[PDB]
Amino acid sequence: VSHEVADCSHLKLTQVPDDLPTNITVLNLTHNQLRRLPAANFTRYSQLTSLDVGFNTISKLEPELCQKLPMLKVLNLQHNELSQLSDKTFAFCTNLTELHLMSNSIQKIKNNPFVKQKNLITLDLSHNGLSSTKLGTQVQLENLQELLLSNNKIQALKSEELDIFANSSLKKLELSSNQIKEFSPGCFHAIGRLFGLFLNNVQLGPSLTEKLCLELANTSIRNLSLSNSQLSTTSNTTFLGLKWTNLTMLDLSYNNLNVVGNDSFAWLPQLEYFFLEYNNIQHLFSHSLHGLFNVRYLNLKRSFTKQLPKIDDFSFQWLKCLEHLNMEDNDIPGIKSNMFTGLINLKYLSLSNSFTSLRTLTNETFVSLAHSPLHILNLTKNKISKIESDAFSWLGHLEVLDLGLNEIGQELTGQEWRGLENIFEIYLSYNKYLQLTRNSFALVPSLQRLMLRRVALKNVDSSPSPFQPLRNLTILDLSNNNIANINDDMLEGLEKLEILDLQHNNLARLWKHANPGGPIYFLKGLSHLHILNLESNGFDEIPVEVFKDLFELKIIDLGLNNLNTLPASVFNNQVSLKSLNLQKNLITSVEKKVFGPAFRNLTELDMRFNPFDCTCESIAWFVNWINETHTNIPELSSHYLCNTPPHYHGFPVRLFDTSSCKDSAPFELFFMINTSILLIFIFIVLLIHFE
Amino acid sequence: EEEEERRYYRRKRLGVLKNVLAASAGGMLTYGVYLGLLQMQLILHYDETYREVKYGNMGLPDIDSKMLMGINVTPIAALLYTPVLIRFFGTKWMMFLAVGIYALFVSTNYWERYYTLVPSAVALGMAIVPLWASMGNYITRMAQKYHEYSHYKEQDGQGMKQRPPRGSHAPYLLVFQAIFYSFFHLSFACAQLPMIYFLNHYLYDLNHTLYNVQSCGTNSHGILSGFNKTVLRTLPRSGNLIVVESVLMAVAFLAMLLVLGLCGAAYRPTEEIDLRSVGWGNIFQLPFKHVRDYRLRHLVPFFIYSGFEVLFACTGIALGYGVCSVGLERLAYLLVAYSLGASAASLLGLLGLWLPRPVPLVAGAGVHLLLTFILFFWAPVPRVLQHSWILYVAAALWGVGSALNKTGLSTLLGILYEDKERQDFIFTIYHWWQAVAIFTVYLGSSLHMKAKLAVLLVTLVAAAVSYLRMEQKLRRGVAPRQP
Ligand SMILES: *[C@@H]1O[C@H](CO)[C@@H](O[C@@H]2O[C@H](CO)[C@@H](O[C@@H]3O[C@H](CO)[C@@H](O)[C@H](O)[C@@H]3O)[C@H](O)[C@H]2NC(C)=O)[C@H](O)[C@H]1NC(C)=O
Ligand SMILES: *[C@@H]1O[C@H](CO)[C@@H](O[C@@H]2O[C@H](CO)[C@@H](O[C@@H]3O[C@H](CO)[C@@H](O)[C@H](O)[C@@H]3O)[C@H](O)[C@H]2NC(C)=O)[C@H](O)[C@H]1NC(C)=O
Ligand SMILES: *[C@@H]1O[C@H](CO)[C@@H](O[C@@H]2O[C@H](CO)[C@@H](O)[C@H](O)[C@H]2NC(C)=O)[C@H](O)[C@H]1NC(C)=O
Ligand SMILES: *[C@@H]1O[C@H](CO)[C@@H](O[C@@H]2O[C@H](CO)[C@@H](O)[C@H](O)[C@H]2NC(C)=O)[C@H](O)[C@H]1NC(C)=O
Ligand SMILES: *[C@@H]1O[C@H](CO)[C@@H](O[C@@H]2O[C@H](CO)[C@@H](O)[C@H](O)[C@H]2NC(C)=O)[C@H](O)[C@H]1NC(C)=O
Ligand SMILES: *[C@@H]1O[C@H](CO)[C@@H](O[C@@H]2O[C@H](CO)[C@@H](O)[C@H](O)[C@H]2NC(C)=O)[C@H](O)[C@H]1NC(C)=O
Ligand SMILES: *[C@@H]1O[C@H](CO)[C@@H](O[C@@H]2O[C@H](CO)[C@@H](O)[C@H](O)[C@H]2NC(C)=O)[C@H](O)[C@H]1NC(C)=O
Ligand SMILES: *[C@@H]1O[C@H](CO)[C@@H](O)[C@H](O)[C@H]1NC(C)=O
Ligand SMILES: *[C@@H]1O[C@H](CO)[C@@H](O)[C@H](O)[C@H]1NC(C)=O
Ligand SMILES: *[C@@H]1O[C@H](CO)[C@@H](O)[C@H](O)[C@H]1NC(C)=O
Ligand SMILES: *[C@@H]1O[C@H](CO)[C@@H](O)[C@H](O)[C@H]1NC(C)=O
Ligand SMILES: *[C@@H]1O[C@H](CO)[C@@H](O)[C@H](O)[C@H]1NC(C)=O
Ligand SMILES: *[C@@H]1O[C@H](CO)[C@@H](O)[C@H](O)[C@H]1NC(C)=O
Ligand SMILES: *[C@@H]1O[C@H](CO)[C@@H](O)[C@H](O)[C@H]1NC(C)=O
Ligand SMILES: *[C@@H]1O[C@H](CO)[C@@H](O)[C@H](O)[C@H]1NC(C)=O
Ligand SMILES: *[C@@H]1O[C@H](CO)[C@@H](O)[C@H](O)[C@H]1NC(C)=O
Repeated sequence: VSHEVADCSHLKLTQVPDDLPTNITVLNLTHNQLRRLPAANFTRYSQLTSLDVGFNTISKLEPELCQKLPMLKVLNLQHNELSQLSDKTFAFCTNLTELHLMSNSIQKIKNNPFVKQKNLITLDLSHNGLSSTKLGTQVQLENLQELLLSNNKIQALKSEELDIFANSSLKKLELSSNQIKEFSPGCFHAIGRLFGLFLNNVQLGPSLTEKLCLELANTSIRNLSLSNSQLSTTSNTTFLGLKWTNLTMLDLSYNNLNVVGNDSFAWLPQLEYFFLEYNNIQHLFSHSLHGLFNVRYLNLKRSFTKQLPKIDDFSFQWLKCLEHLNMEDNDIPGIKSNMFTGLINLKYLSLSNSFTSLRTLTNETFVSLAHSPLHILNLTKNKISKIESDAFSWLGHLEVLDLGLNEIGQELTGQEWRGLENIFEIYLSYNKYLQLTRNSFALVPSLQRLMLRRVALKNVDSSPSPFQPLRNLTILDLSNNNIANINDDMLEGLEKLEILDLQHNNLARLWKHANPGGPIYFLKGLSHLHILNLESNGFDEIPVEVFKDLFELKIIDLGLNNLNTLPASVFNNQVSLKSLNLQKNLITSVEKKVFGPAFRNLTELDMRFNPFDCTCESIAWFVNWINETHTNIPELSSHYLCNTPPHYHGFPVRLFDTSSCKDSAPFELFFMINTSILLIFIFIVLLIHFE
Repeated sequence: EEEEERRYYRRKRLGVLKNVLAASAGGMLTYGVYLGLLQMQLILHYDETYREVKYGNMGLPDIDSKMLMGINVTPIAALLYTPVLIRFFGTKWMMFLAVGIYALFVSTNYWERYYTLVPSAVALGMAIVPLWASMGNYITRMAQKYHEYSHYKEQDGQGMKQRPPRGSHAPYLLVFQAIFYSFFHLSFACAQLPMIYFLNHYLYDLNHTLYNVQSCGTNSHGILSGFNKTVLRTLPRSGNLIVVESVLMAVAFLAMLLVLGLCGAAYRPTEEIDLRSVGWGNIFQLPFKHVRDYRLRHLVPFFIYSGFEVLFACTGIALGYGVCSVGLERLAYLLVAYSLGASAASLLGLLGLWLPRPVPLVAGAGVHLLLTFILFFWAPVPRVLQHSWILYVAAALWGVGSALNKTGLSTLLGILYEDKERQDFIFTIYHWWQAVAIFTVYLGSSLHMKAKLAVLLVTLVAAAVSYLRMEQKLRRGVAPRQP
C-alpha cells in the first residue's frame, strides 16, 4: 500500500492524510474529494518530489504550498477546477520539472505566471479553454521542451505570443484538435528551435496546408503530424517550403487522400518516415511518390478505397532506401509485372488482406522483387487457393514467408518452394487442404519452423518421412488436422526439434495394444524436445517405453483425453519436467509408481475436472504432496472434487485427511511383534511344562 | 497336634477357590475381548466409506465371509482332535492353549489380510470347543476336590479311601458354577465397553441409517433385510483404532497370564499315568462308544437348544428386534442389559438349591417360552420411539431364562457323571453339540423366521427331560462300561 508511494486512488479521501510515514516521496490522490491544499498541513512533508492531486475538485491552489517542498519535480493538476491563474502561484519555487494542468477551464493568461521555473521541461495546458497561445510577456522557460496546447480554442497563431520561446527548444508542440485558420507571417520563427509539430484533428484544407508548409521556412522541424486533417487533394506546390527544412517524419493519415498529384513530395529529399494509413486514394498516379529516395518506412494500411483502386507500373521506382513497406488491409486488384520494381533496399513487405481476388500464384507474380533482398513476406487473408511452380524463385534472401489464413487447396508437389535457399519460417496454417508428397519439403533443407494448424492434412502416411530433408527443423505444428495414420518412421534425424504440437487429432487408436502391428512409436529420436501438446484426441492407453529419448522435456499436455489408468515407469526419463496438464480426464488414482519422478521438480500442475476416488489407498500420497510443496495448482478449492464414494461426492480433495489409512499408524509392526512374542512365549512355556 | 493340618487343609481349600475364581475371570475376560473385537470388526466392515477408503480393492466382504466360515465350520472337525488333545497337555494347559489361540486371533486383527485372518479363524474354530471342554472339566474337578477336602477334614476315618462324596458334591458344584456363569455373562457386558467408549459416538442418528425399513419383528425375512449402506457419520481416526486395539491386546494378555499363573497345577502325575494306562488307540472312539448311553439321547436336544438360544440372544433379539425402534446407538445398552439380567439370574438359580434338581431347568424352559409367544405376535414398528422399556425387559427375561437353563444343565451334567474321564467325554459331547447348533444357526441365517423352530425345540427338550426324570426315578440301571 505504501512502498515509496502513496496509493490513495479509488479510496475517497476528502483531506490530505497526516499519518503516512515521513519517508515518502511520491503521492497519488487521484479519484478523491480533495478540495483545498493548505500549506500548514504539509509542514511534516518536505522531501517530496512527485505530487498528484488529479481527478479532484480544487478551486484555487494555495500559493505558499511549494515553499516547503524544495524537491518537488512532478506536479499534476489533472481534471481540476482552476480557471484563473495568478503570478504568485509559483514564484519562490523553481525546482519544478513537470507541470500537468489538463482539464482546468483556464480562460486566459494575464502576466507571465510561468516565469520562475528555470527547470521546467514538460508543460501541459491541454483540455483547457485558452483562446490564445500567449503564456508570458518576456523571455522565459529556457529549458522547456514539450508544450502541449491541444484541445483548446486557439484561432490563429502570431509571433507576438510565441516570441517568449526565443531561447528554448520545443521538442514537441502539441497543437492538435484546434481551429487554426490563420498563420501570421513569421509566427513559427519566434521559437529558437522547433522540432516536433502536432496538428491533429484540425480543419486545414489545401489552402491552409500550403500556407502552413510555406510558413515553415528556414525551420529545423523534424516531425510533422497532420493526421485527421481532412486533406483531400495535394499538388506539387503544397509542400513547397519543405525543401528549406530537414524534415524526417511526416504523418498524413485519416485525411481521406482522394487524389495525389505528381511530384507532391518532390520537396522532401531527407524524409525518412512517411505515414499514409487510412485514406481514400482512388488512383495512385505514376509520378506520385517522386523525390522520396530516403524514406525507410512507408505505411499504406487502409490507404486505398474499399470495394477499386488503380495502381500503375513503376509506382515505387524512386523509393530507393525503402526498408519497410506495409500495404495490408487494401483492395489492390492484382500484382502487375512491374509493380514493386526499384526496391533495392527492401527487407519487409506485408500484404495481409491487400488484394480483392488473388487466386492463382504463377511464376510471374513476384518478378518485381528479383532485385530486392526481402526477408519477411506476409501474405494472409488474400484468398489464395492455388500456387503454381516457381512462384517464389525470385526471392532468394526470403527468410520468413507466410501464407496462412487463406483457402489454399492443392497437392504440395515440392516445386513451389524452388528458389528459397535462405528460407527459415513458413506459415501455412488455417487453409483448405494440403496433400503431402515424398519430395514436398525436399527443396527447403534450411527450414527451422513449420506451422500447419487447421489444414486437415492428408497424404502424410507415406513410406518415407515427408519431413526427412528438414534436418534443421525446430518447431513443428500438425494440430487440428484430424490425422489418424502416423508411422514410426516420421521424426528421425530431427534431434533439434524443440516444439511439437499435435492437438485436436485422432491419435487414439495408434497407441493402443489391440491394433495390428502394435503401438506406434513416433516420439523416438527427438532428443531436444521441449514443448509437447496432445490435447483433445481421446487417448485411452499410453505405452511404457514411449517417453525414452525425451530427456529435456519441459512442458507437456495430455489433457482433454480419456485416460483412466497410467502404466508404471513412464516418466523416468523426464529429468527436466516443468509442467503437467492432465485436465478433463478420467484419472482416479494418483500413485507413487506412476507419478513418481513426474512430481519431483514440477512447477505448474493442472488436473482440473478429474474424478478422483476419495480413498486413502489411492490418493494418500497425492494429498500429502498437495499439503506441502512448491508447485502451484490454480483453482484447486472449487474444481478438484470426488465422485466416489457417494458419501464423499462433491467434496474437495484439500479437505481429505490422510491420518486414517493403512500407513497412518504402524499397526503392522505391532502385529509382527505381538505375534512373535506370543509364539515365543507359548513355545517356551510348553518347553518348561514338558521339561 | 492337629492345628497345623487344619491350617494346611484351609490353605488348600483357599487355593482351590482362588484358582476357580481366576480361571473364571480369565475365561470371561478373553471371551469379552473376543466378542468385542468381533463386533467392532462387523460394524467397521459394513460401510462403503471405511471399506473403500482404508481397503478399497481388497475384497473385504470375502474376508469376513471366509472368517465367519472358518470360525463356524471348524468346531465340527474339532471332535476329530479334541479328546487326545485334552489328555495330552492336561485339564488346565488346554485352557491356556485356547486363550493363547484367542490372543493370536486378536493379534492378527492389526494388519488384517487374508493369509493372516483365515488361519487365525481356523485356529479359533478348532479351539472354541476344547476351551469349553477343558474349562468345564477343570471347574467340575476342582469342585470335587474342594468337596473331598472338606469331607476328609470333617470326617477323617468316616470317608472311605476311594470315591468319597456319593452324589453329595452338588451344594459345592452349584455354588461354583453359579459364580462362574455370573462372570461369564458379565463378560457379555464387558465386551460392549470398546463400542461404548469409542464406536457408539461415531455412528449418526437412526433417522437415516434406518430409513428403508418397511417391516421388522415377526416380518424380518432375514437378519437385516432393510438397512443403509453406511453407518458411521465420520471415519474413525487410525490413532483411536490402534489405541483401542492395543488396550484389547493388553487386557487379553492380562487374562492369559492370570490364567497361566493364578492356576498352579491341579493334575498330578498319578492320574497322568492312570489315564495313560488306557492308551491312544482307544481314546479316539470312546466319545463314539458313549452313543449307547441312555441319558445322552434325551440330552442332545438340550445342548442343541442351548446353542440355538445363545445364538438367538446374541443376534436374534439384538439384530432382529433391538435394531427396529432404535439403531446402533442403543444396541450396546441392550446387550449390557441382557448381560446384567443373566448375571442376576445366575445368583437367582444359585438360590435354588434346597429344591431338587429338575425344578429350575423346565422353569426356564417355560419363561422364555412365554417370551417366544411375545416374539410371535408383537412386532415393533421401527420408525417410532414410543415404547423402549419392553425391549429391555424382554432381553432381561431372555437372559434370565438363558442363564437359568445353562447353569442348571451344567450342574446336572456335572452331577450325573463323577468319574474324570466321564466328565471329559460328556463335556466334549455337550460342547460339540453346542458347536453344531451354532453352525446350524450360521446356516439358519436369512430365512423367514426361527421362532417356531425355537418353540418346538423347547417343547422337545421339556418332553425329553420329563422322560429322563420319569425313567430315572423308577430305576433303569443302564450305563456303559468302557474302562
Ligand atoms: C539541415 O542539415 C544540413 C546538414 O547538416 C545543415 O547544413 C549545415 O549547417 C551547419 C550550420 O550552419 C553548417 O555548419 C557551418 O559550416 C560553416 C562552413 O560552411 C562553418 O563556418 C560554421 O561555423 C558552421 O560550422 C554546415 O556546414 C552545413 N552543412 C551543409 C552540408 O550544408 C542545415 O543547416 C540544416 N537545416 C536546418 C533547417 O536544420
Ligand atoms: C513461367 O511459366 C510459364 C509456363 O510454364 C513459362 O511459359 C513458357 O515459356 C516457354 C518458352 O517460350 C514456352 O515454350 C514454347 O513452346 C512452344 C510449343 O508449345 C514453342 O513453339 C515455343 O517456341 C516455346 O518453346 C511455353 O509454352 C510457355 N508455357 C506456357 C504455358 O505458355 C514461362 O517461360 C515461365 N517464366 C519463367 C521466368 O520461368
Ligand atoms: C531562408 O530561406 C529563404 C527561402 O529561400 C532564403 O532566401 C533565399 O536567399 C538566397 C540568398 O540570399 C536568394 O538567392 C534566394 O533568391 C532566396 N529565396 C527566395 C527569396 O525565395 C534565405 O536565404 C534563407 N536564409 C538563410 C540565412 O539562408
Ligand atoms: C519523430 O518520429 C520518429 C519515428 O517514429 C521517432 O523515432 C522513434 O522514436 C521512438 C520514441 O523514442 C523510439 O522508440 C524509436 O526507436 C525511434 N525510431 C528511430 C530512431 O528510428 C522520433 O522520436 C520522433 N521525434 C520526436 C521529437 O518525437
Ligand atoms: C502477418 O500479419 C498478421 C496480421 O498482422 C500477423 O498476425 C498477428 O500476429 C501477432 C503476433 O503474434 C498477433 O499478436 C496478432 O494477434 C496477429 N493478428 C492477426 C489478425 O492474426 C502475423 O503474425 C504476421 N506474420 C509475420 C510472419 O509477421
Ligand atoms: C543447419 O544448421 C547448421 C547449424 O547452424 C548449419 O551449419 C552451419 O552452416 C553455416 C553456413 O555455411 C556455416 O558457416 C557454419 O559453420 C555451420 N555450422 C555447423 C556447426 O555446421 C547448416 O548449414 C544448416 N543447414 C542448412 C541446410 O541450412
Ligand atoms: C441411505 O441413506 C442415504 C441418506 O442418509 C439415502 O440417500 C437419500 O436418498 C434419497 C432417495 O433418492 C434422496 O432423496 C436423499 O436426498 C438422499 N439423502 C442424501 C443424499 O443425503 C439412501 O437412499 C439410503 N439408502 C438405503 C439403501 O437405505
Ligand atoms: C489537516 O488534515 C487533517 C486530517 O484529515 C484534518 O483533520 C485537518 O482539518 C487538516 N487541516 C486543515 C487546516 O485543513
Ligand atoms: C522509509 O523509506 C526508506 C527509503 O525507501 C527506507 O530505507 C526506510 O526503511 C523506510 N522506513 C521504514 C520504517 O520502513
Ligand atoms: C496514480 O495511480 C494511477 C493508477 O494506478 C496511475 O495511473 C497514475 O500514473 C499514478 N500517478 C502517479 C503520479 O504515480
Ligand atoms: C533544488 O535542488 C537543488 C539540488 O537538487 C537543491 O540544492 C536545492 O536545495 C533545491 N531547492 C531549491 C529551492 O533550490
Ligand atoms: C537569449 O539568447 C541570446 C543569444 O545567445 C542572449 O544574448 C540572451 O542573453 C539570452 N537571454 C537570456 C535571458 O539569457
Ligand atoms: C507544378 O507542376 C506544374 C505542372 O507542370 C508546373 O507548371 C509548376 O511550375 C510546378 N510547380 C512547382 C513548384 O514545381
Ligand atoms: C502524372 O503523370 C502521369 C504520367 O505522365 C500522367 O498520366 C498523369 O496525368 C499525371 N498527373 C498529374 C496530376 O499531373
Ligand atoms: C496440511 O495438513 C495439516 C494437518 O492436517 C493441516 O493442518 C494443514 O492445514 C494442511 N495444509 C494444507 C496446505 O493443506
Ligand atoms: C429424528 O428422529 C427423531 C426420533 O424421535 C424424530 O422425532 C425426528 O422427527 C427425526 N427427524 C427427522 C425425521 O427429520
